[PDB]
Formats: sequence, structure tokens, C-alpha cells
Amino acid sequence: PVILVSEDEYGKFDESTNSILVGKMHHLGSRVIEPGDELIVSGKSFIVSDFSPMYFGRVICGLRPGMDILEVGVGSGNMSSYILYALNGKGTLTVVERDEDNLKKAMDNLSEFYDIGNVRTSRSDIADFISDQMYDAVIADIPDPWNHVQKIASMMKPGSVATFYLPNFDQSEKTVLSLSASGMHHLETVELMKRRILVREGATRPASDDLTHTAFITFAIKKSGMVYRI
Amino acid sequence: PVILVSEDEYGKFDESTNSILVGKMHHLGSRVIEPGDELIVSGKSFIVSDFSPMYFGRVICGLRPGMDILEVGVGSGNMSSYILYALNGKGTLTVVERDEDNLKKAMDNLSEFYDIGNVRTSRSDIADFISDQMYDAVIADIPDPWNHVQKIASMMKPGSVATFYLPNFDQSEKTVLSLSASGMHHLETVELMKRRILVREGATRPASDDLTHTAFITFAIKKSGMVYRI
Repeated sequence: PVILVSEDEYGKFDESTNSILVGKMHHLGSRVIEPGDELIVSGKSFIVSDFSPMYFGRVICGLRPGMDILEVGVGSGNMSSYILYALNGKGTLTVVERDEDNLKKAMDNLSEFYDIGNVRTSRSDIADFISDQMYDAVIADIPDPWNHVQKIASMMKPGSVATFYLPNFDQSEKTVLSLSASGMHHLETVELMKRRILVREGATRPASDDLTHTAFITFAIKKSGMVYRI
Repeated sequence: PVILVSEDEYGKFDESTNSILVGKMHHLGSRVIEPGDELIVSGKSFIVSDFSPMYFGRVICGLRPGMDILEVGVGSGNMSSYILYALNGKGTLTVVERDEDNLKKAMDNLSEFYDIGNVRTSRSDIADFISDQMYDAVIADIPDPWNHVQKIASMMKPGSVATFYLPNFDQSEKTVLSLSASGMHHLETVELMKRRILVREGATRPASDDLTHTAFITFAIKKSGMVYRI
């Protein structure tokens, strides 16, 4: 554990000495601090995290081989494809998808380009999904994540990150409001807008090409449940 | 080689049989087709590529371990950090940076969180940079890439992708216009806009948080120089 994260300021943690640097410095008195632990220093909450490249710019998502990733809602399989490429045959992907046909289509598409021997699927609603495993990351693209945050939280390793994709502001806001009661800590939510440009002047094109496409992406960290105050 | 890419339509290629599917089907007559080869079918150009997850959605960027990546312009080292995390100790990163102080700062920052034993640096302008190596990917964040496209192209493996980051539309357009003369084929350019939302209502915040931040990102594929017509 080296990073202290929050919805605004970030800091650094040294576990050998239990020191907190957020600028100014503090120390904890000698239990072992773990990822997901909450450190409240002068009334402000920080969550202990291992380093991840998403935090690099704040202290000066992160897919890597070996992770066990949970994907709730598959879509076209496009996200699954990026996940498998990054895993590079090491680690596993678990896909929970309520729609049987969408699931089959996605897996058929993926199997054309990837060995899917490290992929497991559950054709079920996330509410009914039962897993004994804890995941290193959760990626969620479902209609109503606010109704499944406690469930999703229960299968996240402490200090791990969940990414939620929502199509509009109102759903994004409802999702964020649901986070604290689940044992997750909101990091940030972004509106991302993409549009393709510099298409051949006057060319006939797919209608989509001139559209701006918008995603609302919420990141949250799983808390261990342990709180220290200094 | 399995994918046929272009500035609009994508297709599939089978090298065993030299078949082209773009929908409708064609065949080439039995030389070995390689990534970066240009296939002109009925007056339309396609570039042969290996599969990459950036193409998945079009046929139904991609960092993975083992790649040799060239980064021209380092910034804060933020991109370098994502690259090293994805490489996972396998493959190499080469950073070409004209500003000595910016280079030192970035490398100092990176070394706090990463083993940088697979990183090489050149403190030079890309124009003067000499490399014997061919790279699997190029990531460029420099003021005037249009002046260095032939140079950059000369160190790309055929069929490999270059990503150019520009701060505005006019520079983006100049970059795209410079591509064809360099032996690179324009794939697409996007305007990406990001803004942070759902900050605590009425909180004092960094001025940046209420700003929308905009990047213009151009992707191009290196051609092998070989052209086939059917």
C-alpha cells in the first residue's frame, strides 16, 4: 500500500513506518495497514490503495496480466476484447450477462480473435449471480447499478476499483449517491464525449460519424471496512 | 494478418487462401501478404493488419506485454506510466524528449513507482534521433508532428500504429494532411472531451475541475510499401 486516495486530495503512505504524507505529514500508532483501509486524518477520509496508473498524475483504468476481472453486462464484447488483450492469457475474465442472445453473440465474436479458455460466463442477472471468488476489478455496464452496489461490493477485493458506465447524467448521479451505503468510496465521475472528425469532405458516411457520443464513467474503490483515526 | 483496415470500411483477410471479405468476397492471385501491404480492390484501398482490439468493433489503442514502444514527447510521464503498467516488465519503452528538465522530472516520477530497467531515453529532438530499431507502436505528443512523419514512419514496423496527440483542430488537420506522403495511412481522428462531474455541491475546488479538457487524437497505420490490385 503506497497511495492514499479520495474524492479530492491524494497522498502517499509508507507501511514500514505507517507515515502519511498529503505536503504535510502525520503518523499512525503498529497494526498492519491494508489496501481499502480508511484513514481519517483531521476529519478527512483517505482510502489506502496499492499503486495503479490511474493515480499516477494525482500523486506526482489499470489493466495488467494476472488479474481476475468481473464484467457485468457484456454489450458487443468490445470491452471484453480489450480486457483479454491486456490480460495476455494470464488471469481470468468472468462475464455476467442477463440476455442469453447478447451473451452468445459476444462470446462468438470474441472466440474469432481470442483463445477464450480464461473466460467464464454466467447467464444471469447480477442480483442472482453467486460467486465464491473475489475480483481484482469490476467493470459494469448495466441499466440500474444503484440496485446492485452491495452485491458488487461483496465480491471486490479491498482496495480494488469498480468502473460504472452510464448513458446519462441523472443515472450517473443516482449511481454515485448509492456508493457510500455499499462499502465503496467514490473517486470520480467523468463525462466523456467523443466525435469523429476529418472525414473526407463531402463524402457519404454513416450517420453515426457526425454524432457526438457521450459516456458517464464513475470510478469507486472498495473499502476493507477498517477505519483508523489520527 | 487477419484484418483489412481503412479510413472507412473494414474487412477480413485469410492468408491461407488469400481471400478478401469486405459482405462481398474477392481473391488475390500466390505471393505472401504481409501486415502493412495495401490491397486495392475496385479502386478502394485497404491496409493489411494483424488483429488489434482497436479494430474489434469495426470487424464484428492496444498495449500488451512484449511490445517495443517509442514515445516521442514525454509530458509528465503519465502516458509512460500507463505504458509500463501494460508492458508488465516485458518489452521496452523508448522515450525521446527534447527538454532535459522535463525528461529528468518524468523519469524521476516514474522510478518512484516502476522498475525502469526496460526504459531507454534520448534527450534529443525527434529529427536528430537515430535508432536502429523498428517499433511496434509510436505514441507522439509533440508540437509539430507534420514535420517528422517521414522520420517517425521510417522506424515503424509495417502494419504498426502511430497515435498523435494534438491540442486543437487546426494542428490535427495539418497532421492528417501530412500522413500520405510519409507512408502512413490515416485510420481516424477523434475529438475527445472530458469533464469531471458530481463534485460535492458548493465545495471549494481546483479551477481545472469545472473545465472541459479537449484532445485531438489521430491514429495512422504504417504501410509496407507493397501494393496489390485486384
